[PDB]
Formats: sequence, structure tokens, C-alpha cells
Amino acid sequence: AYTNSFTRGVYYPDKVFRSSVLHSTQDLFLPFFSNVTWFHNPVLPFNDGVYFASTEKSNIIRGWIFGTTLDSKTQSLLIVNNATNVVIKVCEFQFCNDPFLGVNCTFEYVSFKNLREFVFKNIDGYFKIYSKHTPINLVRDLPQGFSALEPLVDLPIGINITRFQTLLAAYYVGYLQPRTFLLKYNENGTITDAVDCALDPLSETK
Amino acid sequence: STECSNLLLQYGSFCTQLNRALTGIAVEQDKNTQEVFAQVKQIYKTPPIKDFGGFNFSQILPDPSKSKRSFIEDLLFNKVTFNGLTVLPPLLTDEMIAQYTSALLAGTITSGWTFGAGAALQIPFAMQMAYRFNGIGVTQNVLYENQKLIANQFNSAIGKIQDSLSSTASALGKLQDVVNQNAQALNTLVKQLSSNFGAISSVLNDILARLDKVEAEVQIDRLITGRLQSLQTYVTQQLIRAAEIRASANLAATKMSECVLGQSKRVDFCGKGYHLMSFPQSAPHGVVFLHVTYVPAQEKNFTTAPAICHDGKAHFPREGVFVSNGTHWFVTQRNFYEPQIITTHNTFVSGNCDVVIGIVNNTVYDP
Amino acid sequence: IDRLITGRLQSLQTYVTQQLIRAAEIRASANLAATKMSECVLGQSKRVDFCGKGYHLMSFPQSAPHGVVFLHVTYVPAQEKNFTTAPAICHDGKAHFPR
Amino acid sequence: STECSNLLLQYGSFCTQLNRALTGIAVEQDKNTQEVFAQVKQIYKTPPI
Amino acid sequence: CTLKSFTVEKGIYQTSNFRVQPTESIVRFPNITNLCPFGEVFNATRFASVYAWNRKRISNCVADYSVLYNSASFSTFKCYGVSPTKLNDLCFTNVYADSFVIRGDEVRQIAPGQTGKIADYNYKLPDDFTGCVIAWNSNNLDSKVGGNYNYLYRLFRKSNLKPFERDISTEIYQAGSTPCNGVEGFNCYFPLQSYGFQPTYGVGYQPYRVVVLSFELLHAPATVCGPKKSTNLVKNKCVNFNFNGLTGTGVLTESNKKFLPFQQFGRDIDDTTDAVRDPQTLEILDITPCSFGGVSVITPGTNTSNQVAVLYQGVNCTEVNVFQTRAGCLIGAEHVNNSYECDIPIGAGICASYQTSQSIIAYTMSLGAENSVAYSNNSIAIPINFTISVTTEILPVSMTKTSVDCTMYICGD
Ligand SMILES: *[C@@H]1O[C@H](CO)[C@@H](O)[C@H](O)[C@H]1NC(C)=O
Ligand SMILES: *[C@@H]1O[C@H](CO)[C@@H](O)[C@H](O)[C@H]1NC(C)=O
Ligand SMILES: *[C@@H]1O[C@H](CO)[C@@H](O)[C@H](O)[C@H]1NC(C)=O
Ligand SMILES: *[C@@H]1O[C@H](CO)[C@@H](O)[C@H](O)[C@H]1NC(C)=O
Ligand SMILES: *[C@@H]1O[C@H](CO)[C@@H](O)[C@H](O)[C@H]1NC(C)=O
Ligand SMILES: *[C@@H]1O[C@H](CO)[C@@H](O)[C@H](O)[C@H]1NC(C)=O
Ligand SMILES: *[C@@H]1O[C@H](CO)[C@@H](O)[C@H](O)[C@H]1NC(C)=O
Ligand SMILES: *[C@@H]1O[C@H](CO)[C@@H](O)[C@H](O)[C@H]1NC(C)=O
Ligand SMILES: *[C@@H]1O[C@H](CO)[C@@H](O)[C@H](O)[C@H]1NC(C)=O
Ligand SMILES: *[C@@H]1O[C@H](CO)[C@@H](O)[C@H](O)[C@H]1NC(C)=O
Ligand SMILES: *[C@@H]1O[C@H](CO)[C@@H](O)[C@H](O)[C@H]1NC(C)=O
Ligand SMILES: *[C@@H]1O[C@H](CO)[C@@H](O)[C@H](O)[C@H]1NC(C)=O
Repeated sequence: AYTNSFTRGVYYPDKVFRSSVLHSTQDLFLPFFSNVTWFHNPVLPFNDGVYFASTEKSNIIRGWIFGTTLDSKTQSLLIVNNATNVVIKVCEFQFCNDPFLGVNCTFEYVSFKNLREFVFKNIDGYFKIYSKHTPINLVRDLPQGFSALEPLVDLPIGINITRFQTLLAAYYVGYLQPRTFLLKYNENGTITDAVDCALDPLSETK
Repeated sequence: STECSNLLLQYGSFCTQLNRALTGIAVEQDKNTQEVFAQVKQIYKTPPIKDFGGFNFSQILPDPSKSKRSFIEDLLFNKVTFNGLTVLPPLLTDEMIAQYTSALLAGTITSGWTFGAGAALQIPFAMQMAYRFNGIGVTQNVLYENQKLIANQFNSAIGKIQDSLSSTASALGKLQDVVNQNAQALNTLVKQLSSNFGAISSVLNDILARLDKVEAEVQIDRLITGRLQSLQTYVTQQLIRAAEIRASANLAATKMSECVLGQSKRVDFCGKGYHLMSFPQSAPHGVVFLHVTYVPAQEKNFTTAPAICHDGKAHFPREGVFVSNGTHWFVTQRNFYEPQIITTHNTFVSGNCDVVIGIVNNTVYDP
Repeated sequence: IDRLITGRLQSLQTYVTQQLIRAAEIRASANLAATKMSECVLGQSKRVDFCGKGYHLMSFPQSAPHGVVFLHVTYVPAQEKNFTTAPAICHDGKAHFPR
Repeated sequence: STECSNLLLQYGSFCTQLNRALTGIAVEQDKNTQEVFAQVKQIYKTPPI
Repeated sequence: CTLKSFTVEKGIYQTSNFRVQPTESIVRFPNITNLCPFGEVFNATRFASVYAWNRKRISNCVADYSVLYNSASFSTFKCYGVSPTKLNDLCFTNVYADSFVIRGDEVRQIAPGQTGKIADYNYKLPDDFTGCVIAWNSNNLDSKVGGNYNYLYRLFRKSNLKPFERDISTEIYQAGSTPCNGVEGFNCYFPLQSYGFQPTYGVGYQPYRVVVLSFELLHAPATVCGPKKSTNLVKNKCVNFNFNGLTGTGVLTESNKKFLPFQQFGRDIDDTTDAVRDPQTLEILDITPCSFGGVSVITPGTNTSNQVAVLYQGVNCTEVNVFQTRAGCLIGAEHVNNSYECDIPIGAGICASYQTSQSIIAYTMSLGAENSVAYSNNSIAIPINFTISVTTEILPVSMTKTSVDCTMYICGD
């Protein structure tokens, strides 16, 4: 199954305050009104980068795995919420053929009623996580609206990724593409509106 | 950077003549402003009591609660809205511009065309308007017999300027475009500092850090070549733009002299209709004229003739046109219907009936 | 030699561009001078402050190196009195206005 | 050519301000034509006689 | 000199550009954390035979090496690829400490691409190796009565090692007609052999304990780095500055702005940086350029006088009689409380003149005499008399007809 992304999947692209201004930027973004895949857990491709989101009230998702093989021969990301903090490791995991839960390692780190939204990308050997959380009233779909995802971590992993999988009651996956966006910063320096310049001729005009 | 400064000296006089060109622009902006507003020798000021015969200038005269701008000038100021770059002040402040427009305006109301020709000579405003009606071929009694209506039509027409300029900025697009063109030029000049022009980096100290002495100079000379072409392009563009503003300031200085200080007989120069007078108001980077004009507004068809024949003599109107109401013949002034009986005073003779194509037979009265 | 060609060529392009813009300022002044000779010298202008200050009577052309000098002759009213005044006068029940 | 175009980007705003300048020339020719001829609000017509 | 002239006419002339120079340098960086354990690693419990040299890996920490040469405890010290005093500034993808025991005559061999039986047969280093040998005499520990035979090195190989070729092969080296059979004898030898360390040995035979630091930088980004200094935070003065690697020249000032927790820099509409968060005490600083502007000289012309006044255009007088105009700081002219016609312009309604004991004066220009026109609704002024007036008006009509021969200006002959 698939669902419309609407105007969601924008994130703060850089560590810069800007205010009362419209800023043009070129980066990997989820294009406006693109369809995204919907789920109620295959190994997915990673492509250039990923938008991941879920509708939640129960905390049934617990993490993700990322890599090239996602298996044994090389170092690979394990990300888990331990029900107290986020925990991250990059080990050469001889992992099982599917997720499991309590229900060599070069590096490690430690930190329906809601939407949880995330973006994952890897550039020049740094893995980026951005996220946002909000209450919701809609059941089946990504809520038509706008808010921007903020950086959580910026990890110097030095590791490649081409595939990933979910660890875990409904969730969505879409892919970033190289796009030009115009982003509106208000007087508090938050992004409050956006335009996907290639969407249609009015978006080019704006 | 001293390492760049020593390379820039090899290009010689180029850097000096850019300042000389921009200084020629900057000095001229004060000359453009001076020659528009400073046409008045003395700061004339209004009587304390506003006895202008029903005409109401309170919207365009100074307000002491306002800078001393008029009410309409305060609307006009609301509707218009660093790497070695500097902006310089104008010589005349916005308060001095508003004192010149005050003097031009109070001279015009209290003394008519006379303060342009020499000393201001007072005349009552209703009589000044009566002699501005003679300038358009309408006899002065047409004003005094209609003075209350002519005053209401003027007061109402100024009220529509307040509503128009309160409700939309769109009329000020000429002044706002001059702000926008100067902003777009400086935004471009500054953003051209980030460009490489083929150098390894656009950051000058980054070139000095990455490279050895002689290798760096060959890359710094690319930033010098591109930044010099970038600044020459901006100065050449401002010279072409200043020549367009100077042509507009020479036109504004001409409308100050001919529309405000006088009464122009030039068609469509001081607005459409037959010109009576106009009032200057200041605006950011420009001038606004309120051109007051007589427009004829209701009409009837009349039968007409080039001349009338009395006892063999062909009579022509001195100052007027002959017309018939269907059964009688009259002479009128041309720009307002006011019939008079045809007489030996209203007309002049020239020869027998037979020469004129279309003459008519009627009695000329001899008082 | 190609550095000297590139710099001398840009130095000459800059001069010719300044002269093109400057010659247009002199053309605007030459068109104004041609207009003042038609309107002020060959006629009697009624355009306020066009042919000098005061009411224009006539003007005379004199040549100068690279230009023209106009000697504008004007009437200026010079001494004045206040008077009482009225827009019309009333006679045998009827209003008279000055012709 | 893309191999040339990606070098031309290193010159920054020179190309954008040339396209903007010639568009300024081009729009002004339609202004000039309306200043001269469009001085009349109605299409007046001569009578048949 | 600006005019290339000995006579100067009445006016205002721009002669120079003023510029406030950076008075000092500010540096600011994060609070320092996670110091690398080198002083504990140099006190490790264990050592290895040099054919099986033992490596400890170092990552995710900030590095100081200065103790390793500021302390005279080490009987030998050498460094390669980088100078020992510079290492405390630098960053690496990986760091390692490599450990072994050998006789004092062989510690000299351990160098980038160099020869000697320990380098050539036990611990070979590449020609680009970056690292330091730190070593100390251990004759009090590693030597034994009757000799210590627990330490071994490779004495025999058919050819020299490649970089980090940790060869632990052990078959008999045959040196003649004797077949090997895994046993030593006449012209047949085990490839690993011992120094036999005795406490009575001479200093070239005595054992040294060695730690060689080894440093590595790759396509993957750094995990070990040097610490950094920081200064007092000097507001309201012109400085050079650096925050977390954002360099510039300016005056730093307090601000009302509220950067989101991840935001570190603030930018103007032209992308030009105009605020920063301090990394140590999280205030937001507005950045403003150090002041600059044209210097102009006001002169009544040298025909009249040699006095001058100078205007620092757009400058506040704090930054340079002295008078603050809204056009900039004016020096050498009196502020006069009258008003006159504008003799020499300055800006924003201010003009200057030379007048009466004479001095240069600066005043607000006067637009003309005030005049109440004697208006009344029944009074008229009529001129009794006239004057004929003659006015001179002057217009330029033509330039001098220059023409330039382009190939003779550019080249010629
Ligand atoms: C994988 O990582 C290595 C790290 O050196 C890099 O050389 C390589 O380009 C990456 N990509 C692939 C597809 O191997
Ligand atoms: C900026 O944030 C403050 C609270 O920190 C708020 O009072 C203010 O209204 C915000 N500004 C805007 C334009 O919303
Ligand atoms: C002029 O207009 C104001 C209101 O705009 C009014 O109060 C005043 O009485 C008027 N004066 C005359 C002379 O009409
Ligand atoms: C004048 O005459 C024409 C022809 O009879 C008629 O169309 C028109 O309405 C009349 N009135 C005016 C004001 O033109
Ligand atoms: C024409 O003028 C005479 C003037 O006395 C008047 O009596 C008559 O009513 C007027 N109108 C017509 C249609 O004749
Ligand atoms: C107008 O035209 C008619 C018919 O051609 C002619 O009889 C008449 O003389 C002309 N002139 C006037 C004033 O009617
Ligand atoms: C006008 O009057 C003359 C005599 O004065 C006469 O001959 C002529 O026929 C008259 N014309 C008309 C149209 O009545
Ligand atoms: C006209 O009369 C007024 C009032 O008495 C007086 O102030 C003014 O000076 C007089 N002007 C002339 C020219 O006599
Ligand atoms: C940095 O350390 C100092 C001294 O302990 C402390 O005052 C300051 O608040 C610390 N800053 C941060 C952001 O932790
Ligand atoms: C000049 O600078 C001082 C010191 O910052 C300040 O007190 C003063 O208000 C400034 N004045 C102007 C007009 O800038
Ligand atoms: C100028 O005049 C004002 C008002 O009387 C006064 O405050 C000031 O002290 C005077 N002197 C100077 C040099 O400004
Ligand atoms: C008019 O002015 C002239 C000088 O311009 C003088 O000779 C003459 O006497 C004056 N006449 C009167 C009536 O003032």
C-alpha cells in the first residue's frame, strides 16, 4: 500500500539561525506530494537517504539496523531505544535473520495519538539523524500540515550504507532526492513554511 | 589583506577612477534635489486663519503634530518601504525638503503665479482662481457664480487622494522601483564576493593557507580579476541608472517651474483637462504633484454658424461661437454654455454676406 | 605580452564606455540649448523660469568655447502698494466684473 | 555544453544580471509604444460623409 | 597630494580611508572533555617479545603527548612525520601504541623505511610513517642472573619485511647441507633467537622497554584530536575572533536573539555572518564590523587660508575642537548656534564655512529668510514700478572630438 506525503519531510539543513527571511537551499529532500510506502518488515534499500515515520500510542517500534550487507562481513549500525535512552553501536554483527527483543565493535554511543517522524542520510562518512514528534487525531495517514525535523545526532561513523530494516503499529517509508527548496524562517528563527521549487510552475515562480 | 593589496597595485589607476565615478553620482543627487525644491527664495508661511473662500488645504498644508509633513506627505512616507560599501546622507534632510514644499505651497495659495516672477504679491484666493479660469478661456464670472460648488468639487477631489493613497501603495511604484533597483544592485555586488572566478577558493586567506608564495599569487590574481570586473560592472550600471534619474529630476524641476510656479498651457503636461494649478508634496526619493484641472462634464448639441448676416454686413463673434436653441440665435463662450444676445459689442463686421460658406440670417441688436 | 594586451584592452573599453555615457549628457544639454534658441531667442516663451526669472521679454545668444550663453531679458515687478479689492461691483441691481 | 556550463557557474551572478538587463530593455519598448500612441481612451471613427 | 596640485580651491575633498584595526585576538572553543589515557598506557602491566609486538588502540579522546618528552624518565626519544611539540594541535582517524623489549643497540633502528634487524625482520615501518619512539633502559627488570631467555627476536629470514608485516612463521632456517627436520644443529637454526639478558651486560646489550606511538589519518574523519586554548570574552572592542573555527574581524556585543539548541551561527540577508553563540557561556553575541569610512578635508582654499577641518564620514567620534554631526565626526571646526547659507556642504543639513581671529565653523544651513505673506480676503498688492533684468545662462553643447587608434594604443610598432 501507499500514501501521499503532502508537505512533510523538511528538516533544518544547517546549524544556522536565520530570521524573518526566505532561504533557498539545494539538498536531499522528500519531494512534496510524493507517494510513500505504508506498513502495518523486509530489508529495504537505503538509496541516497530515507524519510521514516510512524503513527503511535503504544511504543511497538524500538529501533533500526543499517549497512551494505547488514550482516557479519563488515561494520553495521544498530540503533535501539532501550525504554530509557537511545543506544547506538556500529559492530560487525553476525545478526539473526530477523529482529529480536527483550520482550567486532569499533564505536558506541548513548543518548493512535502521536506522529513520530525521522530522516536518515549518510554523507562524507557522517550519518545524520533528524526528527520531530507531535500529537495527532487522524488514524490512517501522515497528517496534512507542516513542521520541520531537527538534528538529533551527527555521527562520524566512516561506514557505508545501501540497505536498512525496522526493529519492532503503523509506519511509512519514503526516499530523499536531490531538490531545490525555498524555506521560510519566522522572527523566532524556526522554519514555518516551505516550497519544493520543481513541484509545479507556480512553485518555480515563487 | 596586504598580500592581495600588493598585487592590486599592478592594475594602476583602475581602483581610483571607480571612486571618482561614484563621487560624480553622489554629488549629482544633491544637485537633482536642490534644483527641484529650492526654486523659492524665501520661506513663505501661511496666515494663522484659513480664509481661502471655501477651498480646504488642511490635508496638504503642514501639520505641527506630524517631522512637519502634511497629512498627505505622511501617507507618501508610509507607502514607500558592508565590505567597504558605504551609504552617504543627502545634503537636505527630509525636514528641509518638507520646509521647501511648505514654502512653495504657502506662496502658491497666498500669492498665485507672482512669487515665481519676483516678490510674492498677495491676492484673495477666490480672485486668484477667477484669474486662473481666464487662463483656460472661461470668463471669471463663471467662478464667482459657482464658487461654493467649485470649492466642494475641489475639497471632495482632495478627499479621494487620501482614500486612494491610504488604501493602495500601487501608485508609488515609480519611487519603490528606484529603492528596489539600488537594493538589487548592492545584493548582487556583495554576493559576487563568494564566487571563485576559477580560483581554488573564494576565501582569500584559504588561498594563502593551501599554497606556496608564487603558487598563491597566481590564484589571488583570479579573485582580483573577477572582483575588479564585478565592481566595474556595478559602477557602469549606476552611471546608466543615474542618467535616467537625472532626466526625471530635470522633468520634476520643469513641472515645479511650469505647473506649480505658473499655469501651463501645454496639453497633458500638468495632468489631463485644462490646467488651473498644482501643489507639490514630498515623497521618499521623489516629488508628487497634485494637478488641479477643469474638465467639461455635460453637453448638448446646438445648431451653429460661422457668421450671421444683418443688413448686408457679415458679423463674426469676437470671443465666442454662435449657437441656436432651435428658434433663437445666441453667442456663447466656447468652454461653458452661457448664451448672450447677439449685439454690435459681441461681434465685428467684415464685408458682404456672399463670401462666407454657411452664413445665416439674424437680427444684430445695437444698444 | 598577453597580460599587457588584456589590461590595455580593458583600460580602453573603460574609457570608451565613460565617453559614451558622457556624450549622452552633453547631447541632452545640446538638445536643451537648441530648444532655448528656438523658444527664447526666435520667439517669446511663456514657460515659467525657462528663459530666466521674471516675465520673459527676449533673449540674445552669445557663443563660448564648447557651449552657448543666453542673455535673458525679463520684466520684474519692483515696488508695490496694498489696496482694498473686490471680485465684482454692484450698480443698478446688477453685478459688473472687470473686462 | 555541460562541461562548459559547470565552469560558467564559478563566475556567479554575471549571467543572471545580463539576462535581467536585456529583459529590462525589452519591456521598455512596449512602454515607449504605449506612451506615444495610447493617448486616447476610445476608438473615435470618422462619419461616412 | 590627492589633487596632484600645490594650490587647493575652496571645497571638501576625500583624501583617504579610515579603518579601526583589530586591537587583540579572541579565541573560544568547547569545554575540554575525555583526555586520552597515555600516562596510564606508559605504566601498562605487560610487555612482549619483538617478533610478536603488542598494539594498544586509541580513539574517541583528546590528546596530550607533552609529558612523553617534558619528563626526562625516558632514556631514548625520537619522532617522525610530525615534530613532538606540534602533535598537541593535530587530529587522527586512528592512534596506536606499539610495545616490545630489545637491546639498546637496536632501539636506534626503529624509523620510517630504515634498515636494522628489528625493523627488517620484526617491526617494519613505511616510508611515510608518523609516530614517536619512547624508550627506557629496563636492565633492573628484564635482565636475569644466568641470562633471561624469555624475550625473542627474528634473527633469520630469506628477505626483509613489508610495512607492519607481523610475521610469526617458525620453521628452521637451513644454512647449508644439514636437512632441517624441525631441529637445530650445524648450519641449521631456529629463526627466532634470544638476547639472554644478564644484569652485568654493557649498555648496548642491556634491555630497553619501548613504546612506539603510531598515528594514522584516512578518508574516514578523525577520532583523536589536540585540545585548544581560549581567551577572555572582550565585548565592545574591535578584535580578531574565532568561535569553533568561525573566524572574523569585528566588535562583539550582546543581543536579544534566541538561537534554537542546535544553531551556532547567525546570518544576515546577504549570507554575511552577524551573530554567534559562545561555546562556554551560551550568550548570543551580535557581530558588527570594525568601523571604517572616507576621510574628507574641508578647506576655505589656500588662496585665503591654510586652516582645515576633517570629516570622518559615518564614524562616531568615540572611535577616531571635536563635533559629532549625523554625517560623521567633524574635527577642527566650531559648532556655531546660528544658521547661514551653505558655503561648503557636509551632509544631513550641516555645512561648514571660514568666518570671524577667523576659524572654520559648522552650522545647520538656512533655507531662506522667513516671510509672512500679508494675506487677507480683500487685500491685493499691485506693483507701482518695474525693473528690466538681464540674466546669464550657460549651456555646454559639444565635446572635443577625440579619436583613439586601438591597435596603436594597445601595441604600437
Ligand atoms: C565503502 O567504504 C570505503 C572506505 O574506504 C570506500 O573506499 C568505498 O568507496 C565505499 N563504497 C563502496 C561501494 O565500497
Ligand atoms: C519569539 O519568541 C517569544 C518567546 O520566546 C515570543 O514572545 C514572540 O512572540 C516570538 N515572536 C514571534 C514573531 O512569534
Ligand atoms: C477642512 O476640513 C476639515 C476636516 O478635514 C474640517 O474640520 C474644516 O472645518 C474644513 N475647513 C474648511 C475651511 O472647509
Ligand atoms: C447629438 O446628436 C447625435 C446624432 O443625433 C446623437 O447621437 C447624440 O446623442 C446627441 N447628443 C450628444 C451629447 O452628442
Ligand atoms: C430659445 O430661446 C428663447 C429666448 O427667449 C426661449 O423663449 C425659448 O423657450 C428657447 N427654447 C426653444 C426650444 O426655442
Ligand atoms: C451644410 O451642408 C448643407 C448640405 O450640403 C448645405 O446646404 C449648407 O450650406 C452647409 N452649411 C450649413 C451652415 O448648413
Ligand atoms: C437671407 O437674407 C437675404 C436678404 O437679406 C436673402 O436674399 C436670402 O435669400 C436670405 N436667405 C435665407 C436662407 O433666408
Ligand atoms: C500690507 O498690509 C499689511 C497689514 O497692515 C502689512 O503688514 C504689509 O507690510 C503691507 N504690505 C505692503 C507692501 O505695504
Ligand atoms: C563550561 O565550564 C565552566 C566551568 O566549569 C562553566 O561555568 C560553564 O557553564 C560550562 N559551559 C557549558 C556549556 O557546559
Ligand atoms: C557614539 O558612540 C557612543 C559610545 O558607544 C554612544 O554613547 C553615542 O550614543 C554614539 N552617538 C551616535 C550619534 O552614534
Ligand atoms: C544653542 O542653543 C540651545 C537653545 O538655546 C542651547 O541649549 C545650547 O546650549 C546652545 N549652545 C550650543 C553651542 O549648542
Ligand atoms: C521706478 O524705478 C526707477 C529706477 O528703477 C526710478 O528711477 C523711478 O523714479 C521709479 N518710479 C517710481 C514711481 O517709483
